[PDB]
Amino acid sequence: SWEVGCGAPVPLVKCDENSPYRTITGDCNNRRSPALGAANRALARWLPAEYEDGLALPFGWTQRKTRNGFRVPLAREVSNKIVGYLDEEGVLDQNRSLLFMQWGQIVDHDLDFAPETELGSNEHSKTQCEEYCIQGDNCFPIMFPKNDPKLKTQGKCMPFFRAGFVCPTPPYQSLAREQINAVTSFLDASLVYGSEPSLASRLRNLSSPLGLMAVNQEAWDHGLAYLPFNNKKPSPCEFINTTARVPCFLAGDFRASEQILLATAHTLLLREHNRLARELKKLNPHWNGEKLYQEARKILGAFIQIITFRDYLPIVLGSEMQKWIPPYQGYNNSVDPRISNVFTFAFRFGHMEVPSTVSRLDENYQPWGPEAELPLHTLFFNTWRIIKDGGIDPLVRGLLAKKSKLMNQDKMVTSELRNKLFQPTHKIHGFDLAAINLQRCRDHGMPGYNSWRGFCGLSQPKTLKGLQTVLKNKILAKKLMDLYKTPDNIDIWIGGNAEPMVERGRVGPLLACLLGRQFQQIRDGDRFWWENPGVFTEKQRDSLQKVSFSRLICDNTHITKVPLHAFQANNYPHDFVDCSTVDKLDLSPWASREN
Ligand code: HEM
Ligand SMILES: *[C@@H]1O[C@H](CO)[C@@H](O[C@@H]2O[C@H](CO)[C@@H](O)[C@H](O)[C@H]2NC(C)=O)[C@H](O)[C@H]1NC(C)=O
Ligand SMILES: *[C@@H]1O[C@H](CO)[C@@H](O)[C@H](O)[C@H]1NC(C)=O
Ligand SMILES: *[C@@H]1O[C@H](CO)[C@@H](O)[C@H](O)[C@H]1NC(C)=O
Ligand SMILES: *[C@@H]1O[C@H](CO)[C@@H](O)[C@H](O)[C@H]1NC(C)=O
Ligand SMILES: *[O-]N=O
Ligand SMILES: O=N[O-]
Ligand SMILES: [Ca+2]
Repeated sequence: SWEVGCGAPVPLVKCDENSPYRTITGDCNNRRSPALGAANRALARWLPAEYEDGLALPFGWTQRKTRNGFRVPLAREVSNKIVGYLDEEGVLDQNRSLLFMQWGQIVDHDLDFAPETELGSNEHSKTQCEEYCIQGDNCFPIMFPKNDPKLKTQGKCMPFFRAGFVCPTPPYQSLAREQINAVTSFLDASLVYGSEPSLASRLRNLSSPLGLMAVNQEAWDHGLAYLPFNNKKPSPCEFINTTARVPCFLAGDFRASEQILLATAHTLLLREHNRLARELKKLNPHWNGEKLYQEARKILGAFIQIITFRDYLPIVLGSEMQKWIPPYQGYNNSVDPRISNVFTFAFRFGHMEVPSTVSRLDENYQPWGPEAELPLHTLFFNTWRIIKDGGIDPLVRGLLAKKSKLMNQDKMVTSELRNKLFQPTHKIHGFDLAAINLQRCRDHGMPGYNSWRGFCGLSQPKTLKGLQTVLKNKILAKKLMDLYKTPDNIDIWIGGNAEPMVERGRVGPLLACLLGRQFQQIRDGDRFWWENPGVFTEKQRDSLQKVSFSRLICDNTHITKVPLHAFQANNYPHDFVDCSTVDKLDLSPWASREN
């Protein structure tokens, strides 16, 4: 018995049950519950929220309020003692390319975004948080521990603002606070096309009727398209180099320019849409723009689905894949396709896969110029290195030929993210993504590690020795007990990521369970899943079965040598074959028989 429809923010229910295409918002996918999976709704709760006061205050908020009898440790202290390391030697994943990391980020961005509240809308309250390190309302600063090096150079805290939540935004909502997912839960290329109508429209080229996405008019990549710039200010991408004055890209997702390899991946995706729109016009010149946009959008969405479920998930989940994501059996309208709050933390395992450097490689997969290799932190919000320093081709080559970082219980997150992160409006390369993650799962009222172990049918260690056995690591176990004092209090992000990885995968048991279930649900509860009877023709699906990340690159760059299995660790020229030996996507089956 509780409020059973607090859905005032955004009440669109404007459904056509005939339509053969997805809405932009995700609405109308589920017929019986048309808002399921739609953007701008609460994240699903797989377990009840756990706040210090039952309703909204994070654990950690009030000094003298314990969690199960013990103070929760500072996020930055956990970062410093557990998550950090010095030596990047030996940290690379000998069987995952850098594309493996990058595809994770892409998928993540398609599925979830819980942006900071906008209550620092015309308030020095946003600057006062930064300035004076003063907790209150949505300002929840990450305070430095006593012996932190950053205390000496950066003041008392790192700023942090609580995530947006449904119902009111300035006051509270009755029942526990529920954070918003601002993008569509469906794996639907929302990161290319947008999750809101206005953005979706702004991204389109409605000046010609070719059903194209807008492209950059100020720059081109050896005649290939770039994303439009976002001509609004202040621009983080301008801030990081005011000489170059190259703004951020405008994509279907706000976060597209956070790092140069994300921007790169967005760039491939846009080009594929345009290329598909132009093929379809040839095969159907009687098709108008809307029809061309929608049909291209639908192919791209399928492409992302296939890559993710056929190529990516099996080498994340490994032995657990088959357990959580059995072969498809059609749409089930009883499944909840909403992204869970916990999943938005579980999928941050990617953070331990980001290595300290990025390379540009030439057409011989050799170093491109004299600074071919660059530190990751110089590449946050960096578009000028694309526009003015070789286009995406050198970066796409590095994605193929360089390696992801390997999760390591002793080497968890690179200092390029731990210590050198840049965030818009904060001016310095001085933040800590690990700390942010821990603060965020308190912000989101996350149950602790054992609650999730319980949920997944796994043991719940209560002692040091129990923790040691589960983590198979005495020293890590001991550091966690010293900080958290009971495994019940371990933040899920760090707890999940601390578990040794499953056979053939890159996450442990708990994360495999949380991730696997989520991915099962977004497949099974999606009316427009690519393999659902009805969505594509049988001839179309035989065509779509052939897609590969290799063909995506071949079709949309000037690269001509590629691996067959782009997520594996590949070395040139041994594991690189010519683009010609690579299957294409035959759009023959999209010819209509109208005459
Ligand atoms: C250099 C690479 C990357 C950077 C710079 C980066 C940065 C960030 C930042 C700043 C946030 C917001 C944190 C917060 O305020 O709570 C975030 C969230 C997130 N990241 Fe990463 N990240 C990277 C790679 C990845 C990868 C590889 C994955 C997954 C495979 C991933 C998954 C996520 C997810 C799920 C979130 C939560 C999104 C949401 O629901 O709000 N990221 N990341
Ligand atoms: C800001 O961007 C400018 C211009 O893109 C950078 O300058 C160029 O740097 C290259 C090497 O990458 C030199 O070969 C050129 O001579 C420079 N050209 C110009 C326009 O001066 C500059 O290094 C960047 N600064 C920072 C701090 O990132
Ligand atoms: C490398 O990775 C793939 C996918 O996990 C696997 O099939 C292959 O056998 C692996 N090679 C070795 C020897 O680890
Ligand atoms: C839209 O398409 C027309 C015709 O191809 C092209 O000339 C124009 O530059 C495009 N506009 C944008 C901003 O993408
Ligand atoms: C659909 O999902 C529900 C709940 O997840 C499950 O109980 C039911 O068996 C499924 N229905 C079909 C047709 O498989
Ligand atoms: O211009 N915004 O990322
Ligand atoms: O991924 N950027 O917040
Ligand atoms: Ca989506």
